[PDB]
Amino acid sequence: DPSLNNPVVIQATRLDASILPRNVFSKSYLLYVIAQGTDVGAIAGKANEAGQGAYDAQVKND
Amino acid sequence: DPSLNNPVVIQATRLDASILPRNVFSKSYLLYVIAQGTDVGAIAGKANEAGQGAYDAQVKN
Amino acid sequence: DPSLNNPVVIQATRLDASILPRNVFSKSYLLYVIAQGTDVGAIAGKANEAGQGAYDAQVKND
Amino acid sequence: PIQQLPMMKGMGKDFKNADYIDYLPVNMLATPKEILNSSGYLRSFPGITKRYDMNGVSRGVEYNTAQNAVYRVCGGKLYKGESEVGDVAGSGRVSMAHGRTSQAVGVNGQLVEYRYDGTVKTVSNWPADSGFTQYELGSVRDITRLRGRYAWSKDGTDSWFITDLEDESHPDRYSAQYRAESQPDGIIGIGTWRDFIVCFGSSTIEYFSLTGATTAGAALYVAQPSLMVQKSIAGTYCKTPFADSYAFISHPATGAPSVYIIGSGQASPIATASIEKIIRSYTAEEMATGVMETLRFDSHELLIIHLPRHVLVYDASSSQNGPQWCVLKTGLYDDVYRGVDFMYEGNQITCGDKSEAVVGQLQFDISSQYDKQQEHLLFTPLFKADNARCFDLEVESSTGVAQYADRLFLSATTDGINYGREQMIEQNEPFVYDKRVLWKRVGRIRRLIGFKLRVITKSPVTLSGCQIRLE
Amino acid sequence: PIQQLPMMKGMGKDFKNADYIDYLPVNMLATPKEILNSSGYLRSFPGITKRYDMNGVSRGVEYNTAQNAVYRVCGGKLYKGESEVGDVAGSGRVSMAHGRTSQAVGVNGQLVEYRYDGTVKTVSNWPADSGFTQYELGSVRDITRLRGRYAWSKDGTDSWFITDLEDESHPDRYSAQYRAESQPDGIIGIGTWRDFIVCFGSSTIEYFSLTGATTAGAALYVAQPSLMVQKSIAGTYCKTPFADSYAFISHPATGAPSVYIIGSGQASPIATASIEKIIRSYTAEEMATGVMETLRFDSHELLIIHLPRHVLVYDASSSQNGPQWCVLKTGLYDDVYRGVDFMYEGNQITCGDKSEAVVGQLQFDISSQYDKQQEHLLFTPLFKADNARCFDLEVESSTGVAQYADRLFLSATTDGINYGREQMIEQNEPFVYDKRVLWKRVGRIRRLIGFKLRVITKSPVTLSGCQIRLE
Amino acid sequence: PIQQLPMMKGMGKDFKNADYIDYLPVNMLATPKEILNSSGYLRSFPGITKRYDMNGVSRGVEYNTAQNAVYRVCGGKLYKGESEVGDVAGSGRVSMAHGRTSQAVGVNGQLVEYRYDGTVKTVSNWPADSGFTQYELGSVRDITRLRGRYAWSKDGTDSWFITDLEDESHPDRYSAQYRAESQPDGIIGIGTWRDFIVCFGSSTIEYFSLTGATTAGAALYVAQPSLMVQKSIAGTYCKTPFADSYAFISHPATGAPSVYIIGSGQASPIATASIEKIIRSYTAEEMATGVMETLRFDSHELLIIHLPRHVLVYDASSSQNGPQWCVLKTGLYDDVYRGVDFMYEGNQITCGDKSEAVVGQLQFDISSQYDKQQEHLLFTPLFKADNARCFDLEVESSTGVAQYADRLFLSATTDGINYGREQMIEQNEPFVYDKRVLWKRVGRIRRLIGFKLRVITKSPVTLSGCQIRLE
Repeated sequence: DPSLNNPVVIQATRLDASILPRNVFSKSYLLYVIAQGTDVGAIAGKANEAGQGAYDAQVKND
Repeated sequence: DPSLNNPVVIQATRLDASILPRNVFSKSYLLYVIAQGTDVGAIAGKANEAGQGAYDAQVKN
Repeated sequence: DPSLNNPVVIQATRLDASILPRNVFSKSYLLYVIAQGTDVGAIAGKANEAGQGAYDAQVKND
Repeated sequence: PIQQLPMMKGMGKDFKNADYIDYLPVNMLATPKEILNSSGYLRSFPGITKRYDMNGVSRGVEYNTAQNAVYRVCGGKLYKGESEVGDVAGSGRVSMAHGRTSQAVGVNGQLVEYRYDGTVKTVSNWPADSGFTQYELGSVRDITRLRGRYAWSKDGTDSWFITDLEDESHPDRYSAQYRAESQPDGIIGIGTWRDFIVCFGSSTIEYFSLTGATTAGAALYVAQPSLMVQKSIAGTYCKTPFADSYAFISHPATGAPSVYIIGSGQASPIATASIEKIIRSYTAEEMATGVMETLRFDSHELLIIHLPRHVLVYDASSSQNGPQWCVLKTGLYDDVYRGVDFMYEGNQITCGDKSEAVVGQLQFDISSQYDKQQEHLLFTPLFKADNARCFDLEVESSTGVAQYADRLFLSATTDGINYGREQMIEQNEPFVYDKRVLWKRVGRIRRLIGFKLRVITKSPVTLSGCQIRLE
Repeated sequence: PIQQLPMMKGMGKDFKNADYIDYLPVNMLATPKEILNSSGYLRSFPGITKRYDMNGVSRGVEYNTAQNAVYRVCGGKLYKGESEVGDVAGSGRVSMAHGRTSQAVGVNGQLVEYRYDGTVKTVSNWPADSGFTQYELGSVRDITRLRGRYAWSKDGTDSWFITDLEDESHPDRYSAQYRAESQPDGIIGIGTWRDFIVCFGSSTIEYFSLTGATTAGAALYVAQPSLMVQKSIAGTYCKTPFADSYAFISHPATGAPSVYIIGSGQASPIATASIEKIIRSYTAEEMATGVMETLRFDSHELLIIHLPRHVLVYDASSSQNGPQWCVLKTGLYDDVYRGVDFMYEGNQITCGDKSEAVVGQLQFDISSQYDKQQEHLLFTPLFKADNARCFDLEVESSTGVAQYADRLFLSATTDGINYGREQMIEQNEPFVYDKRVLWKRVGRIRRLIGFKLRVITKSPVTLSGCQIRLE
Repeated sequence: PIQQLPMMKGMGKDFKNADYIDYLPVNMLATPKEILNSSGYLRSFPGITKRYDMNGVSRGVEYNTAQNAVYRVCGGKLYKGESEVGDVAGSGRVSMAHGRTSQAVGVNGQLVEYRYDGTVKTVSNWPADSGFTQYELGSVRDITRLRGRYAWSKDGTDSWFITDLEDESHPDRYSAQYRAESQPDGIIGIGTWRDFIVCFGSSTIEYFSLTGATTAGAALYVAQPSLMVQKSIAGTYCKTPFADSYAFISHPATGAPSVYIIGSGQASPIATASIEKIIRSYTAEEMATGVMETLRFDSHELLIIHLPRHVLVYDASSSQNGPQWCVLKTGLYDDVYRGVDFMYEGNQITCGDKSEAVVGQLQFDISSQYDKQQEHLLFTPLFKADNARCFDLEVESSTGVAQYADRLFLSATTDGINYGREQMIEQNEPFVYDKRVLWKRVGRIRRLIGFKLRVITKSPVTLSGCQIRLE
């Protein structure tokens, strides 16, 4: 129950696309990499919101 | 309460071993990138299912 | 409700930084990939904990 | 001084435009295989011998993996190898997809399924009393199969559908319809690449993957923006799998049409400027009517394009120096190559005929098409040799597999457009393996010269290296 | 001028169609190792000496890791090394997989488990009264073991099953059945790579990994579309692990067959054009009857293909210049190599016999097979030397290990197809280590010449560098 | 003409098989250090001088990081440097791991912990009345330590256990047992790499990492399929850390045994064909009895393999041209090198003795082993010089650090197997630093020649560059 309170910390929010090896990765792979960074951020946000909601439901039901 | 309703959108589903610099990454890292894509999909599914369950419990409560 | 029971499995827990390329990736991206593996692990843990909490709240409410 | 003359590609001038076009070999295949003093050798395209008769011209072919047999549509009839299994309407080309339950043919805007049990079922909406979702199917343009679902594109619209899993005859119960709406482009053609449904549009190419959603009415397919390609195909059948990817002819919307290969969300051209000029020579409608396919025998990975007046073959194996393109033609004149719809079927390569109602198999022993003489041409690049006399013109040729002695016509051009007199040389002789093909006293080069080799034969032509003694 | 002549590959012309084929060494192996003036040397394939008798011809072999012994099925009997431990029906080749509990043999469409306690169990559905799920097993084609589960493929269908952990005799209680439904291709063969169950189809190759789901009825395996390969295997036993991957022969469905190596979701050909022609010469069924395996001794990593009439060996170690292929044959004529089912077993490499009911060990001391003479051939490429006389033809040979003096037949061809007179040369002598193999006054080269070395011996042949004095 | 002759590798023929094998330097080390006209120089392996006595032969060694001292087991006694701290049963080699609380030795299938307080505790199941989970420990094969837990492998089974954190004597309370069940392979050896527990099997190598789960009964370790290696180790002690990785001898299950280095989930061979033949010469059991270790002094990173009859040293520092292998031997004949279990301990490298019950330190001043003469050999590659006379044979040598004058034996071979007469040359002289080692009038080379240098001394041998005046 109390574990559902604290959110889990996240890494750097985004990839700058200037630190990527642009001479190596294909541009589709580049798009995938930035999309993966953004999607990890979004999934972290959604998981934290769901944990907050679960904690609130748990305490209200208690 | 209502923010738990809408699912979060996701990126492309997977790394289909044709955009990877397959002459650069080692075998372990080459497996790791697809493993990470599949696991990101799985974690997205689990997080959305947990959000749906939390919303249902909240409204029922 | 029963779907919230089983946690979703995880990939390899972390990047070793010895299997990554090191003449290609810059220092920032080399840090980012490791932090991304760690954050994927942490997000998996948080999502599983939130699913467990949601299941417990759901069954107690039922 | 002995100078070697390459024969893979020949320089020249276009008399209509005075532009430097690149003359291509005719019915002649380049093989990058080190032998004698040359890095590669030129071998004639395999000849065609009739296998068995059909009714009507060829309209499509595919290898039915489930049945382990080749299904091809000739005329108004559908053939499973030798045998006949169904009736097909229409007269134009058709696109076919096959599944475990049935073999499907897309004809007359309808997806016709020829089930292996003998029954014929046509794709149509679910019955009204069933209560399932109804869709405006319209007309079918192109079809494909993936994961047991027949995927087809609505004609004149960017919408495509997928059939239901339990019943392949009807579309999906709840989530059949999908749209490639990244750009307002009509889906010209549809195809399958790996586990992605590819929607070739008029301006963009999109990739769709299975979501795995189990909820009723949820979308099963979502577009993959990372793999989108900003090019597009020109005609419905201007696409084909090639080199673990898709090769296509660019639509006029994105500019002058050209041949491209899709790689990692980007299109890399493989068309020489001469090839692009040839493609541009056709009208938009004629370009749309063109069809291309892939053929792979020996080490060659050929991309064959059946344009209305030309047949172009791209050899990926022999493209080390650059894009190697060949022209395939039938007869002494410039008639279009008659073979079409090549497919490898159990030790034989079977090809339909564009004109006659027969199907023939590729025979490597001979070079004649249906027991008819064929023309083989090789052009050397124009090279500037001033006041230089060239005497010994020798080309290495493999001989001894001809039923009659061959004659090689050798001619040289000075302007680069008009060729001089042709000299007959005994190129081949039956049961002779050590014959030398050589001509002495070529002449004196005033400003520049180029050589053209012409062979008329029913036997394979193998020319290795053209060397000339300048002095 | 002294010019060195390579012997790893030989040029030539096919008399059937005048095409340039690559003559391959017979019963010889190339070693990329710098000695004297040559970057490599050619050594004869190790000879075979009989180890102990069996009943019937060889049908399979595998290294049972659990028992730390070699299990092979010869004729109608199953052998654990020297001893006999079980009875096997049928007559064709069998696919075997091994586990901690039992050793499994896939024969006659049944997965037969030979338990180490002595009892024999055959895979069948769970009893009806047990209440577990019932499946339509059909017939078993190929089997494999992973994570304590036997995985086998239904014959004629793309469905495969996995045995239960507690009772390996019966399939899994709730989630046994799985399908490779990305394409409508029958699962010709099944294999294991890393932790993935690899389902080699007739059109595509798919990878399945453990989900780890704990819920009853949930799928334990999901396909990995990322690692999918768009090629496929020609026959059931046309696959084998090779270089931390799988090597296979392409199915005719994807085009002309060729030898490929699976890498990171992509198939890279390793077959020379001549090898592809040789493979294409066979029919579909004959190729399907072919079996391939891998053998590794010394620095060589060999890929052996047992085609019905030819045996092709691909040496990955000596393939720097290009794909190095060698042909293995038994006897003076073109009979197929008798050795089959090679497996390294405790300081010895034991191989079954295709014809006789014996098993023999590879002995490096001698080159004879079951105390019989063998032919060793080396072909030099055709090179064009006009009006050039060659006198000194010397090859350095290691000697002193032969039980009798060996004779080398040296002959030269001019047209590339027909060879001239053969000259007898004493290339080996017992207990002599400084003998020189040399022939003077070879002759005069009119247009082009090629050399062929023929050795008949019971002792190893080591030819390093062929140099010739052009003058 | 002055031609330099390399001495890092020597060419020759194996008289039993007539194959070209590499003659390796004996008791010499290659150093890639530019000096004079040579890119490198050859130096003799450091000699051994006795440090202090022991009881019994050496059986194991490791650097106890917690105590900052070297623990080694000689005979039936356990030694902490000079002192004696416990009693060890058995007679064979033992694998030891150390922790903060205790130093552990794996002997007679039991994990014996020698606690620093003086008490001795043996690993065994928890008491029955405690209520904790009971396991079938069986016998212990190999042990290791990670995160305060002693990890050991059950003998003859793929199961391994970990000790409890609070009490290291007993296994973990709830989640001790784990299995490397990717393949039915017994865990031959276990080791620690970075934060992964490595389970070296008989066919596969697996990596296990801490899950961090806090629930009682939850698995603490899960396999990492991404890092799995499809090779394996031949024997229990055929593994050792090397170059931030593990080096091992391949098990016979995967083919002919060979030396490999694990890199990024793949095994890269570092064994020359000669080394692989040497390894294959031994039987499977003798191969299993082999032990390997690593030693690093100066710039050399050496991988020492103590096979029953040969001792092979792989120098990673001097492997620029290729895998550099050296043979270490003791005595005038081919006796096995007596030094074993090297470990750097505070300015000295201490090594146990295979035969005598002593421990000695490596002294770089001298090359004698326990004050006994040693043989140093250097072989030059066979080179083909026809009708060529060679006169001046000079090798640069560092001198002046010998207590007695040295004699160098120079001999030449023509067949490559048998050497001619040996000529004595004054290689070294006390307190002389400008002596030149040179021999004039070597002779006339008929076909090919090779040189072998033999030195018998108690002093270091340093040979820089072998130049010969070929004329």
